[PDB]
Amino acid sequence: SLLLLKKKKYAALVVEPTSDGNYVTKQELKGLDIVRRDWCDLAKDTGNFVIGQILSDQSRDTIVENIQKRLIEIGENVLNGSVPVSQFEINKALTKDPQDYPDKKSLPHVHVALWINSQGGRKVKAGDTVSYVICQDGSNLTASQRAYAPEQLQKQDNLTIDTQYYLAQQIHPVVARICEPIDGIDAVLIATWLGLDPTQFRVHHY
Amino acid sequence: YPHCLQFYLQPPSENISLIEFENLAIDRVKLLKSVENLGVSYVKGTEQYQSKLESELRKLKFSYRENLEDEYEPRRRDHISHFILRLAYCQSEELRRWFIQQEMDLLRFRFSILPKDKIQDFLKDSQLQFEAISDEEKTLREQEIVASSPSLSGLKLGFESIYKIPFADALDLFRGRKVYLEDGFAYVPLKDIVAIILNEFRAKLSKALALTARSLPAVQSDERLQPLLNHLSHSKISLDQIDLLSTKSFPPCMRQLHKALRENHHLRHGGRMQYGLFLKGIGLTLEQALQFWKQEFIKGKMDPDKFDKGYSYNIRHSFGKEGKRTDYTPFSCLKIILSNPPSQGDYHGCPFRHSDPELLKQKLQSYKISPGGISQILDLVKGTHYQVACQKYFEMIHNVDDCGFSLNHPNQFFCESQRILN
Amino acid sequence: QITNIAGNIMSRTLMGGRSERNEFLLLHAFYENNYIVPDKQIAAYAGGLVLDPKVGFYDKFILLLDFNSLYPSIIQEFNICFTTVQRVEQIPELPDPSLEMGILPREIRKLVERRKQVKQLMKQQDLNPDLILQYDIRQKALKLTANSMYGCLGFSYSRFYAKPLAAL
DNA sequence: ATGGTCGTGCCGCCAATAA
Ligand SMILES: Nc1ncnc2c1ncn2[C@H]1C[C@H](O)[C@@H](COP(=O)(O)OP(=O)(O)OP(=O)(O)O)O1
Ligand code: SF4
Ligand SMILES: [Mg+2]
Ligand SMILES: [Mg+2]
Repeated sequence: SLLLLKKKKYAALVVEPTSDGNYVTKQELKGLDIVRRDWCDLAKDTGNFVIGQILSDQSRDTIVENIQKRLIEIGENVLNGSVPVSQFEINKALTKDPQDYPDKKSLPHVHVALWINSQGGRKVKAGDTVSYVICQDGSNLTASQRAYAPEQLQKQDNLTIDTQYYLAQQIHPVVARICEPIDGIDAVLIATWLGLDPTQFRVHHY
Repeated sequence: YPHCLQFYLQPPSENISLIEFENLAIDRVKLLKSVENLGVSYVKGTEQYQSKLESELRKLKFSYRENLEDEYEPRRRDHISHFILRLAYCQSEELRRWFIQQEMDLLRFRFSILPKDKIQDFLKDSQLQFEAISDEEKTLREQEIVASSPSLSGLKLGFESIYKIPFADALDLFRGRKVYLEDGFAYVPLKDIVAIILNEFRAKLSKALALTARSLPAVQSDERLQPLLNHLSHSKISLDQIDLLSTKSFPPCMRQLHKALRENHHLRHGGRMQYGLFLKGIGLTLEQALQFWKQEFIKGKMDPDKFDKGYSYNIRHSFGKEGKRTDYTPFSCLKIILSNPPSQGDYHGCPFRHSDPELLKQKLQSYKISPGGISQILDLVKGTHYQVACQKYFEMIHNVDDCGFSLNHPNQFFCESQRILN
Repeated sequence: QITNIAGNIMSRTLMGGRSERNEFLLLHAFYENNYIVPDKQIAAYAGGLVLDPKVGFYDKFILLLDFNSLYPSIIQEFNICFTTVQRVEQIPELPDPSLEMGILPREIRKLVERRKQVKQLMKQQDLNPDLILQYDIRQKALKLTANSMYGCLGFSYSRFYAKPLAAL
């Protein structure tokens, strides 16, 4: 069974024979958002669950109900706060030295890189990776200007995890892009299931 | 049964006519809007506030003081009204807080008017499990309670009753060492019980609102309820007459664009550019243009942050305040006719050209155009003579034999129309 | 093994980089055949073709056919080499088939054969789980070494820069 | 210091010509 999304983007089950005409199946991915390092582990796990459900041998009716239930559970758990902090991390690699970036203000990872260079010990250079998490500061700036280090959250008090960003820009796009070729699921339905406001994504006509 | 204040649970099961369905929603909206005015213009303790709010509650047939038995009708009215209004104000997060704040204020008012002695039964009628203490018990613990009292001045233990509550429900109080705790039971004055009642009501109200929003797509399937769920937040040169100009001076294209903006609360890019440049042409400045666009987009149930970071840049650039700082001329009618043909979901373009006669006929009809003029305009359109047809439209809607000018620009249309109208 | 294949200094191998190994390999190849090499220095062409997909979900069986060592096979097949192909964005013409094999395909054949040798050992039954991963890493490294010989033909700072060969 | 092709998320910028 194969789900082909776009160019260089497909998930599939590979048939591995064992003996006497018996064969097992192994899940493989190529190009999806689940294999990249610039997405949170939460979105990758939810997308992996959705891929596993879609490619199964069950009827098309049951998979939609299972996805709905699991998405509702994720929506409740994210606001409840039962998911550990380590699953909210986004990892990005640096190409040039942190001091050399002219657009330092608008990029989160370089903003964290200058901090970790300026106060910490080991200095991050070109080729190294930086982990950042988007949190609530209360200064009313944009999301890309509110990046903080993983150790900057458990030490200070005024910062808290921004659930809106991770629930409307991290989880929703992945599951919306995955379920595009399948019917019965749409962006507004996922928005309602996750507990978001449908007004932003598509809606419009009354 | 105490129909003068009620925690809203157990949704009803009666059936009603649709006219009453809309009337209840509009009456509840009116009352809840006036609560805003009363709470803003006055302060929470004046007699005038109480008098005005109770007079308005009397006006709209809503429940108040319990001393006159069978007001079953106001009870039913309020019970249905709250649940019918729950569906509308649960969509956007800017409306849920607005609903909760004013409903809590209304419940505070309704609580303050209970006479003195029907409060006890009510507390049991809302699943709260509270208790009172007799006079001998009050005298036994008088010194202990007055010592445990908050910064409330005086040792005089007045006639205000002292209530007995499970300790876990008084978290906001015993945390600050402001009450008396004995055998796992907290003793509170009557003044502070309002805070805990409202705080416990708020959580249940928010939970009910959330659980209704996610199971609300199933209710949109009904075609008779669409207007209600989407139009309860609907509704030299100034802002408060543009609509009138839409009927009077605008050409059919720009009138169509204004109607689209009024109805759908959104527009595509071509219509945005065209209408914005024309609206600059008539004489608006930057401040009221931003006011107009943001007011027309907030009614689309989007918060101001999205508008500010999405469309404000383009709106400002249209007037020439960013970039090369170049001020633009409104689109000439030729480019409206020939450039950027419209598609599905778009309302821009010239109606006399892009719209088929099978639609242009009723487009003229809806604008009180005479059938002879309709036939003449259709004949002109069939002959690919658009500008003279638009001129004939101007003459017919202006009741003149000849306009006296050659039309090539909608701003010229508007200026010529205003020359004679004003 | 990589240093014994390319012939460079072992210390330079551990610092990474793929241009230096190819430079020394081609230098040895050309010096062995009595040549003169260019002196040291003191997108740009059409690439692969990707077909238009048919987006959606498929329940039935799908075959996938793949070519083994495509670009080295092309080089060996059409005798693509410095000596055999004329040059000066234009695609040169294929050379005459009568001429003997050039320097480049003979050297890339050895890398292909080494990879095929490693895969045969990988085919064996009842192998230790760590040994199979070590062999996989070895064959991946050899494949990258073989496929970097084509890439070095389009590097503007390489000692053997030749755009038309990669274009062809 | 190997080549090219493909998609996803942030920003700023532009069209226009009556009277
Ligand atoms: N890292 C790379 N550098 C340069 N060229 C590459 C690279 N990866 C792939 N190519 C080019 C050259 C290859 O002939 C072609 C196809 O590569 P690929 O499908 O991965 O394997 P391959 O066709 O060489 O055979 P194999 O399946 O035996 O590994 O793409
Ligand atoms: S002729 Fe010009 S002004 Fe008249 S309706 Fe068409 S586009 Fe508008
Ligand atoms: Mg847009
Ligand atoms: Mg291959």
